[PDB]
Amino acid sequence: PIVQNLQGQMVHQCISPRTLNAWVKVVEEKAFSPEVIPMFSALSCGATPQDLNTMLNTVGGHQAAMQMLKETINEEAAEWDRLHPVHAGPIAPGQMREPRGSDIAGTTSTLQEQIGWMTHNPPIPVGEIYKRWIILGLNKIVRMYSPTSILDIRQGPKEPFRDYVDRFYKTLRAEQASQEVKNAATETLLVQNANPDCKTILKALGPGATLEEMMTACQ
Amino acid sequence: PIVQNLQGQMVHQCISPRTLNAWVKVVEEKAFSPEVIPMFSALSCGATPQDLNTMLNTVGGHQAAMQMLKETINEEAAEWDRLHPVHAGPIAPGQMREPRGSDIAGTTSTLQEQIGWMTHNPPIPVGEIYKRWIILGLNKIVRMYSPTSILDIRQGPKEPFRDYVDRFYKTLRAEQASQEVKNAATETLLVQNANPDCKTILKALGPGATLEEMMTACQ
Amino acid sequence: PIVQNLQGQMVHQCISPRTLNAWVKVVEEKAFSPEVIPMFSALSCGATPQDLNTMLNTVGGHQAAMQMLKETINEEAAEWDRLHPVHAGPIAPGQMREPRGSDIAGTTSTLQEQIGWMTHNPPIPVGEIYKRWIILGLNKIVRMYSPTSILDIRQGPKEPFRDYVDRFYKTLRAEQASQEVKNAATETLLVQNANPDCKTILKALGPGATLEEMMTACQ
Amino acid sequence: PIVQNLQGQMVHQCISPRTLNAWVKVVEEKAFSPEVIPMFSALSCGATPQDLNTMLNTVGGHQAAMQMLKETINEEAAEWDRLHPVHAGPIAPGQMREPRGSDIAGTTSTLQEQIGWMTHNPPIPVGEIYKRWIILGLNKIVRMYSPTSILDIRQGPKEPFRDYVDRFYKTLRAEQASQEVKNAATETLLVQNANPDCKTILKALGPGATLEEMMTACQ
Amino acid sequence: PIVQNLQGQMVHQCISPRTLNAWVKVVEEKAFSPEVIPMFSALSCGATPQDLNTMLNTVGGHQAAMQMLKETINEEAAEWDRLHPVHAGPIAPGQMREPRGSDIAGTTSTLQEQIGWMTHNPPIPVGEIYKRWIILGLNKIVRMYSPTSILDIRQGPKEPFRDYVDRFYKTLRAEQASQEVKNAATETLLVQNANPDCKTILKALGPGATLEEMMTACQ
Amino acid sequence: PIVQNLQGQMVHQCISPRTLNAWVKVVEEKAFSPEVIPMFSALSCGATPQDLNTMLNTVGGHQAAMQMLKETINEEAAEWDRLHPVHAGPIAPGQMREPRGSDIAGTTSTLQEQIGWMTHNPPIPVGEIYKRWIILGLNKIVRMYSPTSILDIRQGPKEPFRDYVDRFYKTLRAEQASQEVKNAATETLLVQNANPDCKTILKALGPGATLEEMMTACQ
Ligand SMILES: Nc1cccc2c1[nH]c(=O)n2Cc1ccccc1
Ligand SMILES: Nc1cccc2c1[nH]c(=O)n2Cc1ccccc1
Ligand SMILES: Nc1cccc2c1[nH]c(=O)n2Cc1ccccc1
Ligand SMILES: Nc1cccc2c1[nH]c(=O)n2Cc1ccccc1
Ligand SMILES: Nc1cccc2c1[nH]c(=O)n2Cc1ccccc1
Ligand SMILES: Nc1cccc2c1[nH]c(=O)n2Cc1ccccc1
Repeated sequence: PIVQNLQGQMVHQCISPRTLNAWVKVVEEKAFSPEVIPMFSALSCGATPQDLNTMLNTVGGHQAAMQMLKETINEEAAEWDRLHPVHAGPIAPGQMREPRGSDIAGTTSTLQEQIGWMTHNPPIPVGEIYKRWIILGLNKIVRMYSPTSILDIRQGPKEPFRDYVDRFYKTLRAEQASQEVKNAATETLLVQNANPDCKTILKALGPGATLEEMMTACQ
Repeated sequence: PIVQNLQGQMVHQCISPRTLNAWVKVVEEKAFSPEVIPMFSALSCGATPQDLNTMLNTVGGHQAAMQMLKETINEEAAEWDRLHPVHAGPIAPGQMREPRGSDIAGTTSTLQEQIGWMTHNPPIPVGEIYKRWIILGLNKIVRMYSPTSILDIRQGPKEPFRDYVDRFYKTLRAEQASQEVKNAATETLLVQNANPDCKTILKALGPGATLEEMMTACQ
Repeated sequence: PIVQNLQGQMVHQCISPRTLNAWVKVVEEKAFSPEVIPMFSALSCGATPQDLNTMLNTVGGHQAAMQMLKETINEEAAEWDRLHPVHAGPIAPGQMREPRGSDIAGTTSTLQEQIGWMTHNPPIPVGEIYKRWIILGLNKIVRMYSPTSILDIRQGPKEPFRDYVDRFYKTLRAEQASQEVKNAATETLLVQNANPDCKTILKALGPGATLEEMMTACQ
Repeated sequence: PIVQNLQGQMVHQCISPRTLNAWVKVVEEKAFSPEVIPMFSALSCGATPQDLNTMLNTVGGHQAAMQMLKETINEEAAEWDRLHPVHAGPIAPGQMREPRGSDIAGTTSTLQEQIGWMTHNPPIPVGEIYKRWIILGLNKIVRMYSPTSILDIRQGPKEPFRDYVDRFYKTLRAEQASQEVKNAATETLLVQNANPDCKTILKALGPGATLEEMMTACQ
Repeated sequence: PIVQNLQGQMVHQCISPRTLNAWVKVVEEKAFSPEVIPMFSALSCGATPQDLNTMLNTVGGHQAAMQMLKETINEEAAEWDRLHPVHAGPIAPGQMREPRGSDIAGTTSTLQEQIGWMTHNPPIPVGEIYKRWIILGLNKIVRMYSPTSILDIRQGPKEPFRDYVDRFYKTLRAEQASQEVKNAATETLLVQNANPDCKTILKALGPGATLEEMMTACQ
Repeated sequence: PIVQNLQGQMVHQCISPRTLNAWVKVVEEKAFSPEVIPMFSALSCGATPQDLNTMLNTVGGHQAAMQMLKETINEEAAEWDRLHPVHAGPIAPGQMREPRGSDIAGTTSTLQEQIGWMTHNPPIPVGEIYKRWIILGLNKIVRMYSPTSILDIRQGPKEPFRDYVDRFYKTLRAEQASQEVKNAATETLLVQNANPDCKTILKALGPGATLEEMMTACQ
């Protein structure tokens, strides 16, 4: 990554063994469960595009996903290139060239170029722009590998309300609803899919009810 | 987080793999047992709002809880906004804008804004204000998920006094009594819920007795 | 904690995940065995009162003990207040206020106040004064939870002498005899509680004998 | 490795126990699965040729592979020597000599020479040139130890499409196709080797289809 | 411990959790096997007397040993006091007082005093003088707890020579022979205690033989 | 070890718990398998002679080996003394004395002397000279404890060629052939010891063949 040192300046640091192993192990344990995304974002704090490729490339399984991710990355890089074309031919000697999509993606740029962009004044945050593309791709994968529709999350006749709400919001998170819809489906789909006993209790609460109130009610 | 470096100044540091993993593992092991709160507070030492969201978002289970927590956060942010309204429209070029509730919560503010608030003179401690809101929410969850009323913690006929007192103060901690009540329930509910043999001993001690004295007595 | 940095000055550092976990795990494994006290003292090297509360609060079990400890802390704080009363009302603007017992205990003082006391010239070592109170409490707990009287540690007819001496000094340590008595009980209670065969050997050694000599003798 | 310190300059640092153990354990667990290569590249971030030999030499098994790797290294060193011959005899006192192939490979050069090359202005990046040779060799080994031809990766009659695509791109990665071919084999060999039910679905999609679309289709 | 920092001076550092745990675990695993001594010496690199007591005090078992060790420490402290008496009464204000035996042992000296001695010019290396006393005690314990006399280490009729030599030098190490005797017992007791077949081979080698030669011979 | 700090100079650092434990565990797991040597060399990066003795002394088993190693060390020290005799009697006050063999071996030299040699201008690299002697000894041990002659490594009738080559080069490595012979035994002993089916294939390849080619051929 690029870090600030102890005596004030932005420099390249080797990606740590601890980071490398954390990422590989989180993928092995959690696959594309939605919580792996914030974990990825945090393990790649300060990452250069090289570091991002490193983390992605160290994953051994899930090669269908990694291939979908390449595709998403390619589409963002092409849109980057549409937006910010680079003048071709020879660069002014010893000057910074402008990044193309593939440069931001780390496939046509050196570490040194990526460092120069990232620490320039003003900076071109290539590590952050690439990370956004990756996360975009990753979220598509989370969604795709979500094993259950929220329409099938329904409270069992003797399933504790809490356990049902846990299933419901876990599913919703993977299906990747807006926080409008997570804020919203509470007074609607959550009640509808409650079991008959709990449902009567919830209806009787009246609308406006917080989730806490609903969860107390069906305790 | 924001840390002081080795050569004197406040700077942003990447959240560590060790921290990330510690938090995730404490939740996996202890769920909402009350001791997870001080652990959270300590693992988020120096956290920016981003770091706080990071820790929260890396949790995979307990999505009912995380949704209740969002709700509590929203209520605090709205109260923040009631107290400290921000003038709308365009900000003075290159100046610090004032944080809204959603800014403190990290959903409408960048890392750089959060850093600027936190290291400004005078500072706006957004990481600490958000952390307080989170802990407020978390304590509600602890309480909610407390599996037993203190009224049902009663000493078994051959349950050692110590084990009963352990159950009692563990329950009380989750139900989240004041330290008045933890100081207090000792000369009252603790004795009442003791078994007949120990209860006679405790009554006979007379009032004023410390817990130590009571625990020696019913040894 | 408060540490010296690499370039010479006393500053606050976040309590580490390693420290937090070490303490929690030592309690889980060893409960109130007497060796947990020096471990606590060492894990809380440089601790502020906040850090001390942190470590204590992260403990999930043993809530009878933690409540006894609160009581002991309260008694020391009240004695502190007897000794060092603070003038009430409003403090001189921008000056250091004097710590009360509850300030030293971290319940009525901020982190910033604790830092100011601890790094002032001359310093008020609040972290060390609180730690002493805690250890005082902890030693009472060790003693209380000691499962066996030294009067019941007696050498078995075919128990190796070493194993008996191990039991004896382990018990004595928990019962918390002075080092006079640990130096002393060797030529007396240790011999008395030896088995008949070893006892004859020890008597015949004559008095003055070191423990080494006794342990060689009954090999 | 060679790292930048905290106060601005390039210096030699000891290879860490964590790094040493990570590499050895990745080989033990993953052998020559293709993801071990980016792991190697990242664990050897900043490596001198000595460090590279260290990592390679700490591997206990796979000595056929390590011997093939020596051979590949020898061929690159000889090509280096063809390109960049060094004038023989005695070097100018106290000056930097020019690296030969065996110098870059760490067998005829000291640590101090390697440091001097690597930190000279302008630098001779011997650690990076050797690393490239090693990776060249390693990729040959990955390919060689690939247990299955992509021609034999065919979807089972009730094998989920995702699992088949995972097998397919895992195999392709080891066989080490170009990213043209990974981009390409999608609209061709991937469909051909799909099972009859999924194949009809895919054909009917029409060409142009992304992998995501295909994977949704055969869900 | 006392360490040099990164910017040149000797300062107190907290004993690390890693160190604390390493020591406790080495004792748990290896008890008083002779290799625990160099491990202790190395884990206590730079230790103050406080740190030394810390490590010793964190040990939970082996209290017979720890009591023998106290005794040995007391005897060295008394000899220290015989050699280097301290003038009694009041010390020159703000000056360094002279250490007594109990000061070096950490029982009557503060951390600050120990730091002042250790970093004074010229220094009084109290941490090293105490460590020597401890190791003296520890070696007595190793010897005492050695379970087998070297006179009973004899090669089994089908015990490989190597395994016998391993037993022999392991025993000798615990019994704590001089390196004269370890250099020496090779051409004598090692041969004598060899089995008949190997013994003939060794005799026939003639004297002067290295251990390597003997071990090859009886392969 | 001796390390460069962060602010430019060579200073003594405590050997780390991580290093100490890594070395002990590598010996426990791998004994004298040949890969333990480069691991030792790397874990002792920057070591003083004291550190080298530390690592060696922390090993609990293998005392026959450690005794052979002492002997080898003694022979190198005596050859050192033959080469570089030191003038006896009293040293010039406050000057650096010249190292003897036993000084380099750490048995008659203090830490401070070893530091002075190692950081002098010009330096006497005692840590590196001793390390070379140790490795010399260690390689003799590797060879000695090699359980199988390369003459007995022969391909089984249905043993995959790769597995046989793995056995062959593993054995050769322990027997410690030159890299001439490792480069060489490929077109000769490796083919001879192949099984009849593979042998015909290899002969038919013709000479000049790389190992890769041979391994492909007998796939
Ligand atoms: N494993 C993985 C997943 C996604 C992108 C990746 C990788 N490995 C890489 O090097 N990249 C960058 C890259 C992007 C677009 C097309 C080709 C390669
Ligand atoms: N997992 C979690 C729990 C609580 C708050 C959270 C999260 N994740 C976030 O990003 N936030 C902030 C946020 C607060 C309020 C409403 C929407 C989101
Ligand atoms: N777990 C624990 C044990 C002992 C003291 C503690 C704690 N947690 C705290 O915050 N404190 C300080 C405190 C002291 C006195 C009375 C109330 C609280
Ligand atoms: N284990 C391993 C694999 C590949 C190259 C290696 C090693 N160990 C080394 O020292 N080298 C360098 C070297 C290259 C070429 C020929 C001889 C040795
Ligand atoms: N566990 C242990 C073993 C040896 C010495 C120790 C300890 N704990 C201590 O505090 N000391 C110092 C001390 C030396 C002499 C007599 C009394 C105590
Ligand atoms: N365990 C070990 C193996 C080899 C040499 C060692 C040790 N321990 C030491 O202190 N040394 C140095 C030494 C060399 C020569 C003769 C006597 C001792």
